[PDB]
Amino acid sequence: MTEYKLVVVGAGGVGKSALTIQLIQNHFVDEYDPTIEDSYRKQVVIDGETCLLDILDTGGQEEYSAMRDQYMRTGEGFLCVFAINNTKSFEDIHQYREQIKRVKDSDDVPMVLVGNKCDLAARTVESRQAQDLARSYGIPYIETSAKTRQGVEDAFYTLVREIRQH
Amino acid sequence: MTEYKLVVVGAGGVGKSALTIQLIQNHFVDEYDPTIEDSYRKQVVIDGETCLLDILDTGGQEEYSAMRDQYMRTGEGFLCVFAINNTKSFEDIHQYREQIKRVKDSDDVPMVLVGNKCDLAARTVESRQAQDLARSYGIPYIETSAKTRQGVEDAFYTLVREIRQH
Amino acid sequence: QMRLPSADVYRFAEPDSEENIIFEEGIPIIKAGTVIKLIERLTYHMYADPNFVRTFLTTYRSFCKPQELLSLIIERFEIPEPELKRFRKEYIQPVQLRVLNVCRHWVEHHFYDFERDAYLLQRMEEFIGTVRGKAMKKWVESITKIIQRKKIAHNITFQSSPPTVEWHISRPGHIETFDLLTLHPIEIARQLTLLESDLYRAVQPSELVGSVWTKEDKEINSPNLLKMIRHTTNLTLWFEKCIVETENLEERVAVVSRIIEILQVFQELNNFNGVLEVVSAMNSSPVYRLDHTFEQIPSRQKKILEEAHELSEDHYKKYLAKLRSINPPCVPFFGIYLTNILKTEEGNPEVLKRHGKELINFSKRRKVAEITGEIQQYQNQPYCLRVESDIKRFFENLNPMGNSMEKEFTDYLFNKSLEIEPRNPKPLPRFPKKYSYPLKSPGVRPSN
Ligand SMILES: Nc1nc2c(ncn2[C@@H]2O[C@H](COP(=O)(O)OP(=O)(O)OP(=O)(O)O)[C@@H](O)[C@H]2O)c(=O)[nH]1
Ligand SMILES: [Mg+2]
Repeated sequence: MTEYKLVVVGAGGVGKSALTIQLIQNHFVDEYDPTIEDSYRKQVVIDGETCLLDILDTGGQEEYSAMRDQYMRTGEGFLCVFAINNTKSFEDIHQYREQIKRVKDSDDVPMVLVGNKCDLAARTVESRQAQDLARSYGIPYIETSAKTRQGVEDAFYTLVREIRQH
Repeated sequence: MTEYKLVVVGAGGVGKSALTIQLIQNHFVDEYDPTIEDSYRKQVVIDGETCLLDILDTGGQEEYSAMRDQYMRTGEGFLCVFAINNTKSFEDIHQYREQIKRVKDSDDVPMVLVGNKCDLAARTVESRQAQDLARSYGIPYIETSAKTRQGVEDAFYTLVREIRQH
Repeated sequence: QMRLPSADVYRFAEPDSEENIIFEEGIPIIKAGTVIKLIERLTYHMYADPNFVRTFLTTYRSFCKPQELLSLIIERFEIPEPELKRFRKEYIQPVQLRVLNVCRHWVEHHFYDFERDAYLLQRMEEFIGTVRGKAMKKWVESITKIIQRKKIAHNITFQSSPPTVEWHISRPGHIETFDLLTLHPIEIARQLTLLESDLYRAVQPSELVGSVWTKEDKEINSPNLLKMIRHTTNLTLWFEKCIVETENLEERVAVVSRIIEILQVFQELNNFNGVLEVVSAMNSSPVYRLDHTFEQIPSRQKKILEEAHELSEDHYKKYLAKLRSINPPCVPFFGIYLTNILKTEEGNPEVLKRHGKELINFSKRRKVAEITGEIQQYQNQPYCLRVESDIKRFFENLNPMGNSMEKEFTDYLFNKSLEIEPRNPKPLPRFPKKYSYPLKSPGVRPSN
């Protein structure tokens, strides 16, 4: 079956890790272990088609800036994430998109803009704002609340659809 | 990689800790801080096989017979140590050998006899004497010096070798 | 059967129940429990488990304050007697010794708790000072000397002798001529391995537990980890600069080769960090596209660089396997750890509830402890390589980006790439040489 290599990029502190976890992980088990073999892979059915999602989340390694290009190139599709209560992370979205476009050497790379709700702090990036940015880039925008599980599947599946329809 | 639980026993002051720390960090602890119970770990390749050593350094001759029994239940191999410049320590060895034998209930528990502090001139125990006692138990005897590093690797790795062939 | 004090005069006597302690399905492994139940096992009388002490003292702060920990271990120490010689031998003694073990460790390896809170130290000193009994005397005096030692303010013995420092074009004391090609690739790798090995060894658990290096005061709480990652990033960037600033194809090919040799020596030294610094450079946008340059790289080297690159493939599958097999010393790649620690903390609940009773989720803390413990294990073994002050100084002061912001510099390098090897169909221009010395490598075999 088809295997999609999804990469999750973005500034640190925006929950990128909660997204990947909230997708993969079994939500009815006390313990979760990342170091465990293939806890990054998951088989899912999308629009009746079964495939394998291989997700690359390098949360915590943001400071290793020189390894960005390597990690990104291994990907077919990208999830550009920013926290809705963190304006700086939002503004960083552009550079990430440019960096992806560069290593992939294409102006048309499958990607989704994801606004993520990490906590209850005041929202600082208004839905419309991201909406408009996502449209200017011509890519879908999905808002999520990784902790309440809302939007996570949509975010990932939407991207897979992008890859397929590329 | 295989895991080997080694236990270091013997009368206080003999060098148990000093030996382990030398093995572990290649550093000689000059001051004397009584040990209650600590635990070390070491990934090392012995005879082309990668092991993971769990060294349990115990407190010696402190007269806490109750606890000593607890240390020996887990251990797979024992490094019985005495200082070549302390006869009493040498005389205590049988007591430890007997106890291990008792606790584990076996007559061939992997173990090595170590005459530590062989960098000191004032020797009061002769190698022959120790060698004989070793032969009586059917175990090897190694003279070591946590201070210069002499025979430390040999002491520990030999023990690994015996747990390995047992 | 041994009788315990009355759970009314000693809190740590409460029998275990599904309502205050849970075990993982050979001593027991605690899945979850109440702070009390935890500290009870922290100093259990039945068996020994120094791993639990390190684990607990490394992660307790997330579920118990320092001041509270003290108050609790103290309560644990003061056990009421109800055979008396049996209870003392099999209960009070082990327990009390173990409480003193925790105090010794706490002060010896997590002293920062007292540095940041003077009243805690005061209470600790006062407590240790009240431990009466000729028995405990041995330890009491020890914990005391350690405390005093810690308030006012490491030799290395080797099996063999360190190899001879290797030189090439640059000669001792001529730091002004030191550069990628004039120094000996063997020493370059050697010096950078020591440097990187020290940087690695200096990272403490407190800079890792709690994902603090990713928070806003990361500069204050994870200075050593950051200092380490930054060296790595610089080094990688330097390699990239060296390559795209050598415009002459023939000289550039010479550079990439040297770098691949350095990588080879890193492999030999088990400095996986260095391995990746190289791989990352080669895979960077600027370098990755220089087809004409890699075209001319001998096949043995292309194979080396490919095997090195495979380590990171499939989520470091091969990297992880190789570290688990090699024989230390080695410099691991820290990145892997950072991700697992972070993910372990985010993907697991701080507590598990059983009958409305929030029990501290200890398996979460144990998992993170396993990671910090793994880090520490590789931190012990020191390399047996003589230091070269001047070369050392040379790499310590490398500053690829100068005063340029990351993005500017980053674009610079990429443009440089487009200049020395234009996108097709544009034609490949020729450029003047820049090195006035021989470009032949001295090879990576140590001279003996
Ligand atoms: N010169 C020399 N001194 C040694 C050697 N081994 C231990 N010592 C010294 O002896 C003292 C006690 O050594 P330790 O290793 O702490 O003794 P121990 O057996 O662990 O003691 P307990 O844990 O109390 O049973 C220290 O001050 C060390 O410096 C050795 O091979 N040579
Ligand atoms: Mg000791």
